[PDB]
Amino acid sequence: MLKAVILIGGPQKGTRFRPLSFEVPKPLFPVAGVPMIQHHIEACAQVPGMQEILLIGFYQPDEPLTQFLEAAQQEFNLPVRYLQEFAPLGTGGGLYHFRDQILAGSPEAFFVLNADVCSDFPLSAMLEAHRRQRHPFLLLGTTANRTQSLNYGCIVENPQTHEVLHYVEKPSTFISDIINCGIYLFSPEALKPLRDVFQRNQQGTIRLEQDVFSALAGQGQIYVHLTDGIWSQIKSAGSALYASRLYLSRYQDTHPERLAKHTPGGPWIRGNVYIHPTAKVAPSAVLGPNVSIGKGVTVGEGVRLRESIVLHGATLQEHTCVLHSIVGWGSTVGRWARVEGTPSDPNPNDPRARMDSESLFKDGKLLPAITILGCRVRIPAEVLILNSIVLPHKELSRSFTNQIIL
Amino acid sequence: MKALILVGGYGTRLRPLTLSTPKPLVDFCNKPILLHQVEALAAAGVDHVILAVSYMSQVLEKEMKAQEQRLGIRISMSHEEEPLGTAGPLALARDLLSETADPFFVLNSDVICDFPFQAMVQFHRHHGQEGSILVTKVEEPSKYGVVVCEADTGRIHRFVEKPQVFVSNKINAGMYILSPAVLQRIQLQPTSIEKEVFPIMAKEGQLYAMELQGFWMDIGQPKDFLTGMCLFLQSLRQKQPERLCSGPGIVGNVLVDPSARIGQNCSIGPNVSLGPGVVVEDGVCIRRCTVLRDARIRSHSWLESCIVGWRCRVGQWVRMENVTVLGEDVIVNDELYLNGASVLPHKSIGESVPEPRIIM
Ligand SMILES: Nc1nc2c(ncn2[C@@H]2O[C@H](COP(=O)(O)OP(=O)(O)O[C@H]3O[C@H](CO)[C@@H](O)[C@H](O)[C@@H]3O)[C@@H](O)[C@H]2O)c(=O)[nH]1
Ligand SMILES: Nc1nc2c(ncn2[C@@H]2O[C@H](COP(=O)(O)OP(=O)(O)O[C@H]3O[C@H](CO)[C@@H](O)[C@H](O)[C@@H]3O)[C@@H](O)[C@H]2O)c(=O)[nH]1
Repeated sequence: MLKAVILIGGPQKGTRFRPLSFEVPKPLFPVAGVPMIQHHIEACAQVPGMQEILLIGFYQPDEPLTQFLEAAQQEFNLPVRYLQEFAPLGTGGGLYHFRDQILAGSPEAFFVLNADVCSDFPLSAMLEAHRRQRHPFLLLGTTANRTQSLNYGCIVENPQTHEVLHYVEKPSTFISDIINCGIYLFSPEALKPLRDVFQRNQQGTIRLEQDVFSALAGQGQIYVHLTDGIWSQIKSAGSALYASRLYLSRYQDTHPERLAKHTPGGPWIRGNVYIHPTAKVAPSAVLGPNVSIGKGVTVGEGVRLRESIVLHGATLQEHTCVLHSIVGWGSTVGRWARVEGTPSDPNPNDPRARMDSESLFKDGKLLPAITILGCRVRIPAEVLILNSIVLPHKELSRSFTNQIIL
Repeated sequence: MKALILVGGYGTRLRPLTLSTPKPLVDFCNKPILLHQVEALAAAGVDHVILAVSYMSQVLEKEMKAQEQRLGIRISMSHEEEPLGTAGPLALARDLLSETADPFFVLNSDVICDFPFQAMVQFHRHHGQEGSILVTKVEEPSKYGVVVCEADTGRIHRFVEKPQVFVSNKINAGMYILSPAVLQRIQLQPTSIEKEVFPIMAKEGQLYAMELQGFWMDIGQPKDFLTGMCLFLQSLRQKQPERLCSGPGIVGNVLVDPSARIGQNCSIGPNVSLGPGVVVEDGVCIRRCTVLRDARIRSHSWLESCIVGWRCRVGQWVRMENVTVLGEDVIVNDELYLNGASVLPHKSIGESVPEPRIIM
């Protein structure tokens, strides 16, 4: 028997590099059509013997989150619960504080998943290696660039026995190329070392990477399982769009009924495009690669959508072009209006480039990135929005370029 | 009488448009700007107009000999082999118009305005002196030469060629009538008449001033070209309301050539001139823009205040603004955005130009 613990964040800890959504929680942000933690929940429900799924995080229980829990529980036939910390206790502090709720039932092992990662989730492969060796900590690891590795947590391992010999967390200097991917497997013995860390804090909040992993590294307690598949972190808006592209390319192997087919009678589709069933798209519209449409969206006659994400209830009128942009829910784009952004992306010459995320200001200059439209933003007719972040409930009247519109 | 149009050497102004053809050959409201001035000169009744060009162009010779027959007057073309400024044209034309002692016309080519030629010769006859200047009151005197205006008599107190003195807001209008006596005064060596002949002629007081009624605009430079077209369509609506196209999906003052086709469901905005043979597909909104001939604008595209060159193909979902100028045979790929980009001819465009630079 296994359960799985998903570490959804809190509202302050998100501190978005570009705010993908001002009004909905980050873990409920729809990446490639479904919410961000629904990918974790589905990949955990595929694993045999999964009894329960817990979400630990200090969001207050607004009705969107509880409504998502209502939907997911009856969708996957698993009990999905939300355990709220009383205060921000850090990455591993919330695991130790709720040890009675996780340990109840005596699971054989339990997964810990970061909410913000977008990955393959090879949980069965990690489970086979864990059933082979039964070691307390198992870490997913990926290969990264020498420059990009300073943003993640670097792992130096023994290559033969696959055991961590050294761990360091966002180092100033280059240490190793393998990076922690935020997916772990915890044996029930592994809540015993966490407790030890708690006593040293009395002489509350336990950071799992800095206090547990970076201290016990090399002592035979932490083992890394290397992996191959797709991995990205959903930190910013551009990385959310790139993660949505990764999931839409992954959908061909698992859910071919999710991607829109070519459909010569209906709207044109090139590349991988998710369209919701409730959304009504006009047949003259053509939707370019890596485009997600939400529920209740009325994409008009002649719209071009490329590399975008349209949240639920947005309406785009005739002849509009939307490139590299996140359209908030309920937002209206007038006719002949163009919403454009700049795809920072990842380097095409680098062998293992991991698409870094930057927090809105390079060196005191606003940098071009994905255009964000807030909820219920009315873009008027025949107007251009370029590289902009528009706050919610705002109706524009003129064209804006490289600006945060308050 | 006779009339001298100063064509002259090719200018740096309007350069991406006039790399293929000369500057007086570009279609301005389906007509070259040679044609508008020689039209109103044919209405004036001058039997001989003369163009002073500083480099020979065979396609220009082709076009002038073609229009030569239907216009009904003889056209002589005198060639400056090395540029003598603008005063030197009269010095080379001195042996070409010295046979008659009758005041002649001189026009700049790049001006477009209402042409008051019979009132011009009446003003020149009544004032009786050698040089008569046409002037106009405008917005900004900082681009042109400023004059001083009188009472009923109209004798110019002083001429200034260059701005920043701000003595009046009146400017030179670019068309004058000159006598045969002042053509003695100008030598054959290179100088410029507007700067150096008028400045000593204004001291005695022979120069007089007459002010234009409507819609003077220089069109040598492309944003001046666009505002001159937009100002031309107003007075063209008042003078000829039958030439301007009216439609159910058309707003404002639109002139469309009858060879041109326009798809349905598309909104042609105010002050738009479509050249002969353009193919505008459906769902294309064009405002304040002139599209030259043979240019195909594909569907779902937006264009405000630009100039589209000859035999050009604008892609789908293309947004252009800020007087972007396209040359002859320019290809714009789909879903691009051009803002302020003057494009050289025969060049495909594969990247967005959001910031106003000239492209190769
Ligand atoms: N319950 C709770 N959860 C939290 C808290 N703080 C963060 N989390 C969640 O824990 C996950 C990681 O938290 P971060 O502290 O922001 O880590 P990071 O800078 O994003 O980097 C971590 O993940 C990378 C891959 O995503 C790893 O490469 C890196 O080693 C590190 O573990 C995120 O989903 C965040 O929402 C908290 O105080 N309480
Ligand atoms: N024959 C000949 N004609 C020339 C030459 N250079 C220019 N011209 C003609 O002279 C006219 C004026 O050319 P510009 O160089 O653009 O003059 P400007 O800076 O605009 O100033 C002149 O025109 C203004 C109105 O447009 C006037 O306001 C100002 O006083 C001045 O006369 C143009 O139509 C050009 O064809 C030349 O070398 N030879």
